[PDB]
Amino acid sequence: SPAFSNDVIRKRHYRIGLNLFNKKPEKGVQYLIERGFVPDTPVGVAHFLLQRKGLSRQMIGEFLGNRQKQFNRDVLDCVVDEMDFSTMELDEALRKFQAHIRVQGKAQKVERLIEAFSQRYCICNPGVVRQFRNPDTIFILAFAIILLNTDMYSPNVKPERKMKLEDFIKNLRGVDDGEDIPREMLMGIYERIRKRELKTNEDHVSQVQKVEKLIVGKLGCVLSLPHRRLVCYCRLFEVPDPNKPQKLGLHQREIFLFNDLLVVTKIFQKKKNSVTYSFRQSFSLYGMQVLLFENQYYPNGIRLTSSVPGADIKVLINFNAPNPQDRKKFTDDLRESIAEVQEMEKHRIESELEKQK
Amino acid sequence: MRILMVGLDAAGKTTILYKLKLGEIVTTIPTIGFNVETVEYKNISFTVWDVGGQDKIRPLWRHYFQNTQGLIFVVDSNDRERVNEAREELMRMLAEDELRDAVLLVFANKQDLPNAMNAAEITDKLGLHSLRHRNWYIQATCATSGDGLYEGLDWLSNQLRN
Ligand SMILES: Nc1nc2c(ncn2[C@@H]2O[C@H](COP(=O)(O)OP(=O)(O)O)[C@@H](OP(=O)(O)O)[C@H]2O)c(=O)[nH]1
Repeated sequence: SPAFSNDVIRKRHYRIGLNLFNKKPEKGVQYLIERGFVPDTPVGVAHFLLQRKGLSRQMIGEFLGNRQKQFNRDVLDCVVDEMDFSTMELDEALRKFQAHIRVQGKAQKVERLIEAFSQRYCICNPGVVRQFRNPDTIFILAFAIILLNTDMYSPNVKPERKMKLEDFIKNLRGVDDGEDIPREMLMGIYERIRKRELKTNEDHVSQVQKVEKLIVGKLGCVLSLPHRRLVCYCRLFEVPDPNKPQKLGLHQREIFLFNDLLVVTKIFQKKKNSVTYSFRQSFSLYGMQVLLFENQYYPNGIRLTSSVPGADIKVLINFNAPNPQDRKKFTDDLRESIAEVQEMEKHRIESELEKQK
Repeated sequence: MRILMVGLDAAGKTTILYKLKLGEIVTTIPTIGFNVETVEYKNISFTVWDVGGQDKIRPLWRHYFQNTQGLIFVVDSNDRERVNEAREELMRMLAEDELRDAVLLVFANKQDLPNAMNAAEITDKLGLHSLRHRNWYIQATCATSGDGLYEGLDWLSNQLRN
């Protein structure tokens, strides 16, 4: 299916599938299967979500928690079956499970994951389930652990009555078909959560959030959308007039290229340990073109222009790169990003032209 | 002010929470679990808990229940098939002694849909008229457009002014 090992177009199509997933998981999966990037079995899709980087972990949870789709339910069961919960206490097992997917949001979504998790934990630990007068006690306790994690670590709670190990114990009184879960078990669970929060593994979006917080102005209109990935950061000097010359270090911008957007910033502090960005402007990639230019004043020049249907050609911005190498690098990355964005819109217009029938 | 937001799945609770919070700074990734956000209105801060934990995990929340000052009950006004189930869930909550003093705001949501039942019709279907020792208000809303939300908050802020 691909060209020489790995092909520009095929890699673009694979990235398009991932972009679609992060916006709509059911649509992204269908696309990947149809384009032969993912096999059609629930086990294959389960492996794919678990391994393959580039997927938003919040969106993995959205897909896996679908409760109504028979395919998703089977994907979840395969996902959970790949996990090794034997000989782990409930919090340890949940830490492992919740690291691969973001178990956060809508109560029905969290319930579906977690019910699938609880079934698996009980299968892997049948000697634990025998201690209980009711099997649903593992499911209930799993949510008590989740609720505790929220209570202890959500800033919206504030040390009002952030649960003590005693409040946690008493809250769970009578849960086991009228009887209590062992005090020492609950204490252990409590102390484990207190010592370390349930976190979810670093996503492709983790990096976008890291960037977004360093930016100070208009954060740059909530750039940390599930689909959004940061392609590269590069310093470039802004050229207001390519026809006139300027001082070397003049108009030092800091560019951030995301798969669908170009953000430009002047710096703020630099400081010692950390740098902060000002935010100058944001450019959507759709309909934009990149062109290199060299004149008597600028050697490694770049001009971004947007060609809209009818108003045709607008010079968005002009830049001078410090070296030909940086110019080439940035231009190649930006060009690829544009094409990726072009086919994405080309697709959604076709997908909509079919919906209308 | 502690607010518990309940109602059936698909009623629009999460949509409401994020629509209400939208105007306040999200500088950090929210902690693992269910939805909780603090909303400031007319200089009053409401911590709104967006819950739905089946009936299996219903005994929990009871820790909070003691200190809950207000209840927001969200109903999908277009879902006639589940209106009786919504009534059941509301009455099951209202029966709790821990919530005896809580004020009740009902959001008759999804008013944008052509077949949506009116606030007066929902009032009848939920049996709100039969409640006595309770401060309650029903507000027709469209969570997607934001219509009716701040009117609901006006009543709720006036009830709680703390
Ligand atoms: N038209 C309309 N839809 C609304 C309104 N409020 C919520 N919804 C829809 O209701 C669905 C579930 O609502 P949500 O806020 O997720 O709910 P919850 O109670 O399940 O937590 C969503 O549908 P989808 O998942 O299909 O997007 C959302 O778009 C409203 O006022 N009007």
